[PDB]
Amino acid sequence: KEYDLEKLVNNSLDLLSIQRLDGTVLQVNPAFERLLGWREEELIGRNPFHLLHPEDRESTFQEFKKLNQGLPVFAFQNRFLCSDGTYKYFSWTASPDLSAGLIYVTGRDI
Amino acid sequence: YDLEKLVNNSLDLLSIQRLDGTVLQVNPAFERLLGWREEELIGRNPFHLLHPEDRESTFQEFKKLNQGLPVFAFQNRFLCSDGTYKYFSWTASPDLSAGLIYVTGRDI
Repeated sequence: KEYDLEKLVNNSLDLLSIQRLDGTVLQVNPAFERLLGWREEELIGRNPFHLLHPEDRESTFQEFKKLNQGLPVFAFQNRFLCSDGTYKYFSWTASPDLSAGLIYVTGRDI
Repeated sequence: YDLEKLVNNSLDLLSIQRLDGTVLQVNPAFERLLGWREEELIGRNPFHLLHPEDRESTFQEFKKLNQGLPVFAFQNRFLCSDGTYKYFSWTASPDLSAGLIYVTGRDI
């Protein structure tokens, strides 16, 4: 089963990610490399808020508080730094799992 | 599993089909975007919901999948439960050995 689901997630053009409640990235699909230019290994195991545009920090952290309170987030927009040194806009939809301590993230470039 | 929770909580359409088109698995996003319940899609070919003008192009893509070639950001219209056609962008990866196609979709 886990093989099939892996092929499903990895063949999405949209960003699919699993984070911890504190922000630590556990999983990313190849779409991140395609859209942001960063390799998987450079993102996994670390918090991504350092690629977050300074102006978008306050709003993004407020959304992360909501996730930590067990509220979903729909079509939230912020900017992430890409490997070419430019900021690109993304629309995020995030679903929290408090028992597992995870957040399930879907992202679209805009 | 964790990946299952990712698939089932995703805004994107995620589906597994057979090479002949028969739908084996569908995530809740299909119900959300197309209005159809899982039970009424599983086990069935979805080309019925395919807009007539998009049939020829979609079947050409399915031939490519059957030749083992992936398909990226292919756009067609599917009929929804409210009786309207909605636009989708599909990305499909074939697995000839398993006899499956991994389909990922986004509403346009």
